[PDB]
Amino acid sequence: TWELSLYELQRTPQEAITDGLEIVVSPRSLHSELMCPICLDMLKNTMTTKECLHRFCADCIITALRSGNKECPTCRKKLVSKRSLRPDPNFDALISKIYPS
Amino acid sequence: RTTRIKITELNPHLMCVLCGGYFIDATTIIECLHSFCKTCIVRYLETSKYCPICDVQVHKTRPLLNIRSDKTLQDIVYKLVPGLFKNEMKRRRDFYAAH
Amino acid sequence: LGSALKRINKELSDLARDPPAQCSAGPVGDDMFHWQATIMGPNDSPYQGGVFFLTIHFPTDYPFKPPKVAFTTRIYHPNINSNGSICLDILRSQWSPALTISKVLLSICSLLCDPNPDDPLVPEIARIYKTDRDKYNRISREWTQKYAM
Ligand SMILES: [Zn+2]
Ligand SMILES: [Zn+2]
Ligand SMILES: [Zn+2]
Ligand SMILES: [Zn+2]
Repeated sequence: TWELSLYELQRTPQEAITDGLEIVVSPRSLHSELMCPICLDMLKNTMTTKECLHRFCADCIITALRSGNKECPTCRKKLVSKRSLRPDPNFDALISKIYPS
Repeated sequence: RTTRIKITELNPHLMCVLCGGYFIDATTIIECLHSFCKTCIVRYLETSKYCPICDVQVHKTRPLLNIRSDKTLQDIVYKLVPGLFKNEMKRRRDFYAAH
Repeated sequence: LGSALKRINKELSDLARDPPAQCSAGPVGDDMFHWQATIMGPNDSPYQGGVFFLTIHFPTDYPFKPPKVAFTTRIYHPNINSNGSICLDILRSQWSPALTISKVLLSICSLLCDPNPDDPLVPEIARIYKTDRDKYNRISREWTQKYAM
């Protein structure tokens, strides 16, 4: 269900912070979010499952799909093929923003 | 490996184009991987079956079928934007008291 | 490739910063592909008070293939035989490349708390576990005191 709550039908935007504010990103602040579950390294050439929005290095998820097992390595949902995934350039961009490589 | 980054440098990666604000309840079109506030995209998809950004078709007849909550994205937003999470939470209490 | 070795070394790093509860694992020497583990018997079980040792061998294409894991400490359990062989799905058909040794160990601890009598390595023990729990606990504790303490 995508029905909007009473708070939701009315909610107003969370305005952007536009001052010199610096964000302190410590090594774990985004560890879970930016790590590939398969290689345990930082995501590279992110590919993302369409069904469950879970992210993997392109080479990692492709290798795992070649290694037989047609599941999302994260939640077990059916993956037919590479076409069940999509490259996630935006995710790569955020990562390159914070940690240029 | 700790790094400091200007919030205005992160903003493009953390903002919904529909409302111009920070992602709240980030929701992602699985067709193209473009994201929006849950409320912003659900309302928009009521009168359009094409992505607001890339204009690809979300679904033949029912766009909602092809969008997903993006927990990872929202968690990123809530962890980077100081105060954002508390503020949104307060916004909901202050509202549920009044109703 | 050296890819497996990298994955294995990172897991070892995480284990150092976040020792998993009730168990430990690491290289048994100089070969990162051969590990040993120890599991303390869960308190929610007849294995309470026991220390059980395991042996671990990672395949060259880990983590896309499951590690090979077996008990070296004798134990009385429906899903573990006298060879220390373990009947656990994630070790064979339900392996995921997202899994870690830390998760395998915690999975095994869980297996000790709640045996899976419906997929037995030792039917005679699965039987007793299903029909006479007191008999199962009784014998399980005895073996623990005898071999694992
Ligand atoms: Zn998934
Ligand atoms: Zn990877
Ligand atoms: Zn929005
Ligand atoms: Zn789009």
